[PDB]
Order: sequence, then structure tokens, then C-alpha cells
Amino acid sequence: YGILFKQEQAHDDAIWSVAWGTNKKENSETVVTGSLDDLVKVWKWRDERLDLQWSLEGHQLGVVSVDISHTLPIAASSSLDAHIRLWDLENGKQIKSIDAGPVDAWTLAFSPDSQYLATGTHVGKVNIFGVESGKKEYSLDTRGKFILSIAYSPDGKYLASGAIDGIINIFDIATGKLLHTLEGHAMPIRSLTFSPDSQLLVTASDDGYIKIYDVQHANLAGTLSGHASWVLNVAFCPDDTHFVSSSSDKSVKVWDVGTRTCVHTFFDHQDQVWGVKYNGNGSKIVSVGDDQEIHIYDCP
Amino acid sequence: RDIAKGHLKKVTEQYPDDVEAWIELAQILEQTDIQGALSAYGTATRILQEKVQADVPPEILNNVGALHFRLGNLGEAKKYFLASLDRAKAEAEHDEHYYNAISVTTSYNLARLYEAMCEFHEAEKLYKNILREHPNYVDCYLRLGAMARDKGNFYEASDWFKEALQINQDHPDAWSLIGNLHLAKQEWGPGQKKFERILKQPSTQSDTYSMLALGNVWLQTLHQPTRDREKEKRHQDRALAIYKQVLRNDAKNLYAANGIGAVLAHKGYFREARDVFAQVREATADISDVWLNLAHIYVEQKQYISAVQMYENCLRKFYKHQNTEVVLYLARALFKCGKLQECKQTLLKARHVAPSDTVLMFNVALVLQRLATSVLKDEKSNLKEVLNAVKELELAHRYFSYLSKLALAATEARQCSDLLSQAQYHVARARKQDEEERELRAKQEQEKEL
Amino acid sequence: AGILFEDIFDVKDIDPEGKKFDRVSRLHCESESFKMDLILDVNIQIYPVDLGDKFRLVIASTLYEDGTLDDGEYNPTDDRPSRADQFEYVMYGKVYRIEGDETSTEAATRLSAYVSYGGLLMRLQGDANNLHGFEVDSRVYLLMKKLA
Repeated sequence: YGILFKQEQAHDDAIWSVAWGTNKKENSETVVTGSLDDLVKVWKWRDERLDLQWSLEGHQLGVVSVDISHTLPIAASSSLDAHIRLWDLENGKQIKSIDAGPVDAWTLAFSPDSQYLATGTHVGKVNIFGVESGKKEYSLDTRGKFILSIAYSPDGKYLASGAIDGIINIFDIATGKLLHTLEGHAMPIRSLTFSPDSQLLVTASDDGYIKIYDVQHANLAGTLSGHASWVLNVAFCPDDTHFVSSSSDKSVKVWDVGTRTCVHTFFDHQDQVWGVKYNGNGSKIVSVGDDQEIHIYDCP
Repeated sequence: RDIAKGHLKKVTEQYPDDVEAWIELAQILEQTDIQGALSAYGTATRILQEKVQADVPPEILNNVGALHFRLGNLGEAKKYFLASLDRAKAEAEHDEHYYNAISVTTSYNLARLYEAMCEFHEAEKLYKNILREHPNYVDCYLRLGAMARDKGNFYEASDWFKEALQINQDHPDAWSLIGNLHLAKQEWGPGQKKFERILKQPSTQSDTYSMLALGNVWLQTLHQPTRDREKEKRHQDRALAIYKQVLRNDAKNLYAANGIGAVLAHKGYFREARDVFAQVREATADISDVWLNLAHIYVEQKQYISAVQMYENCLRKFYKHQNTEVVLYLARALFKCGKLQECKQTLLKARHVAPSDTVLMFNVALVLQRLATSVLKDEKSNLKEVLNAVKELELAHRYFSYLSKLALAATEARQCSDLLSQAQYHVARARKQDEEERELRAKQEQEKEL
Repeated sequence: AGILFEDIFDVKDIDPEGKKFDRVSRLHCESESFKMDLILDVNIQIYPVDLGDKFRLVIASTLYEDGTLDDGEYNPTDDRPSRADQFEYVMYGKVYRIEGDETSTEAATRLSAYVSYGGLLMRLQGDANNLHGFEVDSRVYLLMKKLA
């Protein structure tokens, strides 16, 4: 565990999000980043270094979230102007633009089959758009406040939604039914994700903890003492061995959940780290933050 | 204690192996001094380990552990606390420690480290062990209540404060914690009740928090539209009198001087209050209230550059933690004179908060930033930035659709149609200038061919 | 009033390459508020100073709050409210050089004012927004004050 390569001046402004695929369908070499300078940049990771593939210029405000399809070589990005843009990563061209305005659109997530695109809104609902046309197929109403984070299971079973008042909602994506409502957080939850077998939900919230819930019977599976500050992004390695976390205290930590011990802590960022993701092979960690850098950490 | 430190320096100048003098210096530092005693924490330490090789008493190990906890060497401090239980035999191994002083105070100290490192389970276990050794020491219950409050469970913190009050009814610390919990929830009635319960016997640095909270509850209504009615009752003169009575006793608590400066700033005496903001500025640092008061004084004086520099210093020394409302307080001071000629870089800074937050609140300020872009797009007549700014103007009108739901809607309802009607011919002006520049570049290419 | 610069500085170091003159020493110091650098020549005999000490500078254009900009002439007797009465160490000089981070196209981000108080040199090195009112060949007063 160490730093393999640092890409300085990857953006002229702060980087808010990063995404990396899981399968070998031309997203296990592709970085997609969204930054403050209104750009979406696609990078090619190959031959132990990071190279620029596309500079996609369609947004007029800062990109708050990027995500890559795990079934198609396409990406989607959402920005603060509530304009969602789908990018074809084989020509670097704009597929479609969903004007979900005026401000009512937020962080995106692809389903593993890449049929549905989930996002949260200011009403307190989870809108489910069709990826095939960019039209809202349905909505999920779990009333309350603003949904900050949403995440699919990587086997096509459940959808998880995290709100700003700490409300987690677990949905069946075959009928649209609300299955579970979890409240162990009075604080905003800025990142959550399901395990690569859909057994664990690891939630990163603005309280200094990393909390693990079982989403098969809706109880507290455990509490990992995370950082001393707001944990901003958690991500599983796609073989379910370790998971990485990043926080606003300028720290990245790789956690072994079987012994509940931190195996390595990276201080290479001198700014708040907003995005982390594992490699599709699981041997690399990509991380971005407010330091204008894309850090690649190696894994054995 | 000045003469005591002089006698200690004389004893250290007459013999460098004074174990009693080093123990006295370590105790006098651990009880009072933090800033200056730390190098003396070296001075007692380096000889004292030379004593610790000779014999392992729990007092010297506990003093080294407390000195390491106060210096910030939490690892060696925890190691000395563990050595006080494992290597100091006199604590509980084959002897008895008076009042449970040796272990349980150690059971406090590393447990406070358990508070520090987010080791909540170990700190809870240490507090439970301290409670099991003796049912008293309500301060461990107060630390448990503060830990429960840090989790977002202030009801559990209030319950732990009630358990501490069950340990000791006349305890100003638990009453101050309940008063702060009420004041955080806007509970000035219960806060005044807790201050009356505290103020029966107590005073002097445990009542001055209550006077400061009364002045703060007056200032909280001074910053609101009810301040006219409070202006009818003259609450500011009462707050000024309370601040004068608090400042007559204290000489190192700069919060009372900052409150008096704020109370002077809220009236017409602000030109002197900034000078009070000078005096607290002459005081010690690591206080965001002083920089915030200087920024507020600059914003009241319309000197936005110095207020922006003070806000930048406050964010540089405080932005590590929950200060996500200070960016909006920085951005609010850029439109206090109808100013829109200094909100060009503010357009990226005001929307630069994080990838996880709400943006419905400050939309008005966002409109007041985009209007500044709507100032520049009419002046610059170069194409490939005009029509993009017109699209951003339509986006600003979509934010005006939320700004309507109040005379700012009456202003921007004129400005929307006015800026669209200006853009109607300004885009044709921009395309005309594009044609003229292409004519010029074609003429230059023709000259090069010639 | 007229105040060119106003800050609290803290002696990070005293004259590093030994001392060259036996009465006056080049002290180096940083800033808390504005985070800029100062190099300054004070004489040690009438105004001693140690490492780690902390003091406040008011670089000003005149010694009067009225803002009159009187002379370069020395009158021992003047019954006027002076700015120097509040301060311990006071000098007087002319700023002779301004150096910048500028280039051909862009403006300057950082500035470096160099001023000689009768032979005693000073470099004030910060950013162009704070080093604003300094103009070359302008007379200037120093106004130090030592604070505990």
C-alpha cells in the first residue's frame, strides 16, 4: 500500500467527484472526474500512468457527481444547474441532456444492468430516470428532506437512499416498493454503498463514524470508528475484502473490516478528499479532492 | 507561586537531582500551566525518568502521564498511565491507593484520550470502570453527556447531566451544560432558570457564563426584526451594564470584552468598539470571535477588502470543521451597498462549498452574483461568451422563479425582462463584431499572401 | 489618518550570518494576520529585542491623525497630537525600491517594498493588495511597539 502516481494540474479548479467501473467492458481503464471548472474530464489509466482521454465541455456550473455505467461504455454527470448529461465514451460526444431544472437534480447512480439512473431531489424523493431515453420513468416518495446520496446494489436487487436528516430508505427495484426505513443518523449522510454481494450497507455520515447496517433484516450490523471528521466517500473493493474511506480532515484510510483495523493511512492530499473508488481489478485506488490532483494508490 | 517557582529554580540551581522539586514543578504545572510549563514538562521529565529507573512510584509515572496528556504526546501519556497501573505496584497490585486517586484519575485521563481520538467504546469502558471503583465523580458523567451530545443525541446528554445532578445537586457545571443545551435549542427561559439555580450560591467564572448568555440572548434578538420592540425596552443598555459588571471582575476572559465590543458595534458607538476590537485583537489568538468581530466591523464600515481578508483568515484557521455558514456570511457582506462590481470571483466561491449540501437557501445571493455577470456580458462585445451568459441569465431567471416566493422580487421582475430585451440586440451586436474581426483577419491573411 | 500598513509580527529569527555591526541587527520576522515577511534593521542599544518576541508595526505617512503631510523638517517643539506618543520605537525613511511578481502580460501578485531609514534597511514582502499605497521616493515613518 502506497502512492503509485500523482496527477497534478488534472483540473484548473477543485475536483468534486470521481468514478471508475467494475467490469471489463471498457470502464476498467477509464477515469471520469467532475470538477469546479464546469468540465467533465475522462482520463485513460494505462502503463502505470494517467493520460487524458477527453475533456467534455457541456456544463455551465460545477459538476457535483459523475458515474460510469457498468454495462455500457457511457457515463453521466450532474451539475449544480440541474442539467444531467450523458456522454458516449467511445467518441467523446454528448448523448443527451436532461434539463431537470431549475435546481431539482442531484447526485446520480447507474444500476448494474444500466437500465435505470437514480437521483435525489429537493422535494425529498428519489427520481428514477430511464437510461434508454432520459425520461423520468418513476419516482419514489419517502417524505422528508433533501436526498444527498443514492446507491444501487451491484447485483440488481436493492436501492439505498441517504437523506440530509439521516433517513435511509431501502427499495425493491422490481416493483418500486419501499422495503425499509433506517434512522441511526441525525446527521447528513454524504455517501453510502452496498457490498459486492448485497449483504452490507456501509454508510458515511457527517458525525465521525462509518456505520454498517444489514439490509436483509434492518438492524445495526456494526459501527466502525472512522475519521475524527466528516467521512465524505466510502467505496468497496470489488472482491469484498477491504474498503476505502476519505474525510475532510485531509486523510484517506484503507480499512480491513475483518479485523476492524486501519491498514494504511494516506496524507498525500493536503486538502479535503471528496471522491474515492477502487479499481475494477481491485489493485488500484483513485482519489480526488480540492487539491486539483488525482491520486492513484497501489494495492497488493 | 511566582516565589515558589523562584525557590524551585534556586533548588534546581543548588542541586540538579531534587526529586521533590521536580515532582513539585510537575504538579504545579499539571494543575495550572499549559502554555509555558511544557518546556518545564521536559525539565521535570528528563530527570524523573532517571528516578523511574531507580524505583517505580505511581505518583511520578502519573505526573509524567498527565504532562504528556497536556503537552499533546497522547501515546507516551497513555503508556505512562498504563505503567501507573502495571509498573506502579503501590496503586492496586499489592497495596492500596488513597481515594482511588492512582487508577481512576488515570481512568479519567486516557479516557479523555478516548474522548480525543474518537475511541468512544474505550472511553465509555473507562468511565464505567471509574463509576465501578466509586459511585461519585459526576464529572465522568459530564464527559459521558458531552460524548452523547457529540453523537447528535442531546437528549442522552441531558440525561447524563441529570445523572450528574443526581450525583451532586448543587453543581454549576451540569447546570451550565443544561443551560448551553437549552440555549442551543433557543430555550432562554430554561436557560435563565438554570442560571438562577446556579446563581444561588455560585458566582465568579461560573456565573459569568450566565451573564454572557443573557447578553447573547439579548444580542440574538438584536440581530432580528424584533429588535425594534427590544429597542423599545432598552435591552442593549442592560446588556452593556451586564458586560461592564462582567468585565469589572475578569482580566483574561476576552469573550466579555468581545461581547462589549459587539454591543458597542450594534449602536452608534461602533467607531470605538472596533478599538475594543483592537484591544481583544492585542490579546491571545486561536479565537475566531476576534476575527469575526473585526470582519463585522469592516463590513459595517463598508471596507469589504479587510472584512474579506478577516473572513479568509477565520476560514484558514477554522474551516476544518462545521463552518459552512461562514461562507454565506462572507458572501452577504459583498452586497451591503448595492455592490455588484466585486462579486465576480464570488460567483465561484459562494457556490464552492461541497459536493453534498443544499443550495435552495442562498439563491437570492446567487441571483445577485449572476446579475454581475449580466453587467459584464453587455459590455464585452466578443462572441462565444455573450450567448452563454444569456443562457446563464435564463438560469438566473429560473432562480428568480424561486426568489419570488419582499421587494427583491419587484427589482428582479424588472431586471429579467430588461436584461432579456437588452440581450435581444446585444447578441446581434456580438455577431456583428465577430464579422468585423473575421474581416480583419482575412485582410491580414491577404497581406501575408501579397 | 493615513496608515500604509498595520500588523503584528513575531521574531522568527535574528541575524543569521552572524552580526556585521555591533549596534544594529537584521531581525527577520513573519506575520500572524497577513502572513507576510519582514526584514528590519533596528539598533540594539536603545531598543533591545530578543528571539521569539512579538511586536506591532504601523507604517504610516504622517505622525498626525489630522493627515497634514507636513515636512521632512525636524521641529523639536510642536504642540500637536502625535501618533508617535503611543509607540516605543519610531524611525523615518524613504522607500527606495518596489519589486514585484509581475510579468509581461499579467499584473503582480506579490510585492517587496525596500526602504532605508537613514541607512537602516527594511524589506516588507507580502502580496500586492496589502502593499498598496507604497510609492517610490515617498517619505515614511516606522512606528514599532513591543507588546507582551
